[PDB]
Amino acid sequence: VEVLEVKTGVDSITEVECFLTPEMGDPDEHLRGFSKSISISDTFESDSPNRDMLPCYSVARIPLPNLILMWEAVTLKTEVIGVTSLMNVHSNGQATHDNGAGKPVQGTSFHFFSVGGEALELQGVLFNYRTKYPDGTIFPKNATVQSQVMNTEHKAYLDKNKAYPVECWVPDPTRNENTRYFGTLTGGENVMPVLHITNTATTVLLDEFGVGPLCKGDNLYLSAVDVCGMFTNRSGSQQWRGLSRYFKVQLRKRRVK
Amino acid sequence: VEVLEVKTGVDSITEVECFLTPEMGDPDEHLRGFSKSISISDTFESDSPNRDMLPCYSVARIPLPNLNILMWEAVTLKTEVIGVTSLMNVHSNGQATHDNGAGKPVQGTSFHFFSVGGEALELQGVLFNYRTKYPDGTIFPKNATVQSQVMNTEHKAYLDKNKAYPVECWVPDPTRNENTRYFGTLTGGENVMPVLHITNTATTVLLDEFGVGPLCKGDNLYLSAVDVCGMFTNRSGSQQWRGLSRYFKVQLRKRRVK
Amino acid sequence: VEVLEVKTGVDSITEVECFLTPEMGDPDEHLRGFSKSISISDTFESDSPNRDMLPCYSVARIPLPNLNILMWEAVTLKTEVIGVTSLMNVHSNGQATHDNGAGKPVQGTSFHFFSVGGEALELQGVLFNYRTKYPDGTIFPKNATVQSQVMNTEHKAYLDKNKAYPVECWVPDPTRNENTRYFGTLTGGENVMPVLHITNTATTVLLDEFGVGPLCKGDNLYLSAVDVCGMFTNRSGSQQWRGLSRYFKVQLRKRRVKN
Amino acid sequence: EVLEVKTGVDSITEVECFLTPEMGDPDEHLRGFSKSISISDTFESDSPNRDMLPCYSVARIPLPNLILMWEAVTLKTEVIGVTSLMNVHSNGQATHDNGAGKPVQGTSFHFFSVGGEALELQGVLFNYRTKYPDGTIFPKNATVQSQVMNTEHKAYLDKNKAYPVECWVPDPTRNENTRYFGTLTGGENVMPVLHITNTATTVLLDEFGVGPLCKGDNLYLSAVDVCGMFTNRSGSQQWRGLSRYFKVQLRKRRVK
Amino acid sequence: VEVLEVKTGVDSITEVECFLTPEMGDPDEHLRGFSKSISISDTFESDSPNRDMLPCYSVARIPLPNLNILMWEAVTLKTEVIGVTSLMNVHSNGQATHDNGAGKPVQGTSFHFFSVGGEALELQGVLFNYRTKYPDGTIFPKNATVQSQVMNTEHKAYLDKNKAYPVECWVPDPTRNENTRYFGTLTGGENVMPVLHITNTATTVLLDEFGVGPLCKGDNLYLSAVDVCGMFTNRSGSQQWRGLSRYFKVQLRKRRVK
Repeated sequence: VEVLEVKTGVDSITEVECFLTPEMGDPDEHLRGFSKSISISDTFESDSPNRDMLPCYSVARIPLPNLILMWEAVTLKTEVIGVTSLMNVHSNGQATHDNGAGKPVQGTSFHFFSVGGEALELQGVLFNYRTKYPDGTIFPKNATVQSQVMNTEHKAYLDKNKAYPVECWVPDPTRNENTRYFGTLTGGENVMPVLHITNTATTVLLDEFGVGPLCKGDNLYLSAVDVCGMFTNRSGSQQWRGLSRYFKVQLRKRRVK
Repeated sequence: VEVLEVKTGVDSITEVECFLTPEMGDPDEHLRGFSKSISISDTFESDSPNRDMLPCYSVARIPLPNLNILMWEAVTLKTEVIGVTSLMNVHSNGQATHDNGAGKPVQGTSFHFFSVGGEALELQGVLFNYRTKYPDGTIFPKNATVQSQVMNTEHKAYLDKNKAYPVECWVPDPTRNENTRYFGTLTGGENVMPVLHITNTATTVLLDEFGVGPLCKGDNLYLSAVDVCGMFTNRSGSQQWRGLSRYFKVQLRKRRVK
Repeated sequence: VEVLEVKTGVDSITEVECFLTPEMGDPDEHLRGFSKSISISDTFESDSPNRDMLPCYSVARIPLPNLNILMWEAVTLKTEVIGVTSLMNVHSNGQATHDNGAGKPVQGTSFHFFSVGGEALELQGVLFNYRTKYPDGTIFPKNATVQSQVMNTEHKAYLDKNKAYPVECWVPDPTRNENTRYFGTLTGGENVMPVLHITNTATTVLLDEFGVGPLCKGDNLYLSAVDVCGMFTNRSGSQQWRGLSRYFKVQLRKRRVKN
Repeated sequence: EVLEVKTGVDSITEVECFLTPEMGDPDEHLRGFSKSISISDTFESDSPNRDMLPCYSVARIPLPNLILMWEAVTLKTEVIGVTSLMNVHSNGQATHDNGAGKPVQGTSFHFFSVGGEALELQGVLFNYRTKYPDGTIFPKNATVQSQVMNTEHKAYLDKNKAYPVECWVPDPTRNENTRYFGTLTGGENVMPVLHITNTATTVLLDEFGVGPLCKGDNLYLSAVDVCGMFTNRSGSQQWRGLSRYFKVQLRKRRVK
Repeated sequence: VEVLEVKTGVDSITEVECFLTPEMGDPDEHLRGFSKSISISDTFESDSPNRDMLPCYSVARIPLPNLNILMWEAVTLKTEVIGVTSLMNVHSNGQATHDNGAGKPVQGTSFHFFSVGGEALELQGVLFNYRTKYPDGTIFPKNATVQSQVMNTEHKAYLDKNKAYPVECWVPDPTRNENTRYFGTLTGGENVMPVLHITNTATTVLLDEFGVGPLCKGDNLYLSAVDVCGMFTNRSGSQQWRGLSRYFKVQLRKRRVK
């Protein structure tokens, strides 16, 4: 595809606005947004997490006005939704010390988002190649010990919700030319969430040549992970807590050959 | 709808200067700026916080000089937290850091937030625990379901009353608020250390990318804030939220609209 | 006051250079730059700190060359905390980090603050606990009510005397101070770690958005500071505030004004 | 003498690859991990096993055969598999009773370099009496001065799984034809902060607009990404490393 | 000194490149780069540190090609700490973090400092404790009084000797050093985690706001550094300072002066 001129006029722009809910495991009917309590295996060889203990990537495919012209994603506004809910320290939490308030959600986090004109492309990497991933997840197949550092057989598309576990997959930096992605892993038991919200911040999606993601088939792909940390209940057991993510994307019509 | 030119001349500008006090719960007549001590439910199902244990959003609606079409447009903001040094009182019924130590300072989870708009801040409800029973005298997300733990679009509100909207169940609705500029930071964790900056040399510009600030409908300016600074730990170890007031200085100019 | 042109030439400019020593409480003749050990009250109603336990704002009023209308305009500031490496003394009566370890260094809650103005820094009172009884020899919010814990507009003052205005009672009043530029950071918590930078290559510009700095009424420059670096913990576990001096260098120029 | 840049569609090329970490690989299942760390009784008796010592990674990448030289102009790079560190259910020591496993945390070193020849190294030893093991390349004739600076300890990063991270740093007195960047974050309580994006580029050009020039049409990439330590249920700790992605843009440059 | 034009031509520039080794106390023949283990006095009065427990400032006087009038002018600096990876040795008689764990790395209070000037760094004495009794072989503030704990202007000195001036009682004098550029950071706390960046792509410009860098008196360039990285804790729990060398590359040009 050669990239030619942007179309102008009143009908040459459009806006997509939506939210992506987190997929943390949802271990029962009251615990949407949470994972199952985490259990620890006795040995590397016996690691076999249940499905409801594994946070997964979220993805949405948004149809665009039907249009060679293609919609070009130019700017993004994005925000984690419900940051203040993490101030509930009065609900079945373990106390920080005798007579203290409950521990807030804290510890290891992953905040990630992407915007593309096609599915986010994934590369599989495993903490422990002998981990037995559960049915209903899509995970790196034919794992070897090299899968612990880099096995290039582990290629996938983020093309399904509640399916691709966060811990097995990262964006593939060798692909994804038609996607812009951003993530931060902050690891450690003592990690303290720092969540900013504002309606004044914009990310520009144009590459160095001034071209944004081009939406194949008139579809925009949004992807997210917002694992905010772990919630600790009274017994000390811990579970992941996630939050929804807002996306506002501006697009314009671009001609290509 | 259609924004035209800015008016010039000495009479074309005005300023609003004020402070918003915090509403942390005020459990008795000596404890303004504090919540009630925090307790913990045995289960999610039994979570029923007291009114005086829940910090709320602060709001002020400020009448501007009558114009009539012209509208006041908010252009700049200076803001700061008032009384940061009071958190150096570590000798007033605090729990000692260790044997013979000084009192622990206010610390832990904090939320700092302010907004400026030409109409009420628009809110979206999100709950940590949908079975939380919110108390009488608060305005909270109604008909809560388990989906309210992540996103339930039913939960819409306006920040149009003080001591009413609990912080923990409401956030600025990013799908609305076209005519408002908002800024917030949640810093979460038991070991969070307050970092509070003060200066009179910093200004935030409120213009959007087309150079247009909030436009004040009916000649009203809306200021909103939350400054939960952390928790104060008393000698027994029980903890209560501590908040501080926020100063606002807004410059506005007349703008013609159709 | 209408502000007009800047004067130029050899002696259109002058420089002020000095240090402000900290006023931490100075509980005996060997403890300059420290407070008294902190003790904790049993209740809010019984909080009555002794004077030597309360750090105070430092201030100097520096007379400038008589001009008369012209006024001296404060244009740039260089500033630096003096003696930062003194805090590496971990061998002097401190409490060991663990068995056989070095002494704990000064750490924990800090307030670093400085201001330059053409008149006294203007203060607003805010109290952690309105029932606190402040001691004789200090200037503190009077007629305190429960509203003083958040905002009571009665508590207005000028930083016009040393060893007098306790840091915990007073902040710069953001509703005033048009003729002062102030800057401050409170970093609170037991686990706060001091981060102190020094360099002679950094300059802060004092001009406002119109290109006008502080204008020195009666030819006086007002410098104010607090540098509570944290707390020193001695062998017994008791803790006391430790502060350091602050260097100021201000360039000023002559400015013509009307009225 | 460096002269003009060549233009035309044949004048640019691109190198893209991953460097795997070399953490020690103590058994056939533990690629990316070191052996459990044990501690010597004295400085004099410090003698770590090979599989306990992370090493620098390096790849020499051949370029299209070309006086013209390939000039390295820009770099995109990130750590690959950052999310794998969210596995807190695999034989980890629990944070507290009934809690999740501790994540990888503690001392980290993240390092990358791009050059037109092998990275040049200077040796510095924590403890000069450390006996380094067979199969590593380490500062020879160590003296007590080697603990601060002994200029005899010079080497080229010209072999994988060989140069231990703790012995060697880039020689700042050399490396005129390499650009290097590294951060050591030290302490038991260090928490990994790992950013990924395909939108960030590092420019490799010096202050005269000249990037690394590839001698013999070879590009040298080097890395260390020791992310911290994993603690298993017994409390013993091993280094965990991750791979690093490199994409380098290059252009043809004439030289005399 | 009125400063005139810069010379040009091939011969008008020169470069100084070297390493300054740290002076941490070197308590025995095997422990170069370390201090003696730290012990604590029972009173301020009895504070008597041994010489080998006291890190000192490092300095090098580098003679430059003889010029005469012309002076060498220091224009740019590359600098970095050498050996940052040695701090990953957590297997050498360190105290375990916990049962069966690795040894604690170097951590805690640090001071990183460097300066370039055309004459000795000028120093001001400040004392944590004015009654500290500094040892023979060190150069320390004389006639200390209680005012020395905050500012006593009698305590002036030149950094004109190696392993002599202890770090803890001297800082750069901000009322002087017109002809030097200095940069330092103290990061204090038992829980300080060292963050050490290395790169050969960073340059510090030494020119002042008038475009004039340090002018080298008698054709001598003065380099100074302190890099106390933290403390090493051995198995017994005793702790000692650990330092590293610093690289300096300075570009200088000939400048005419009257």
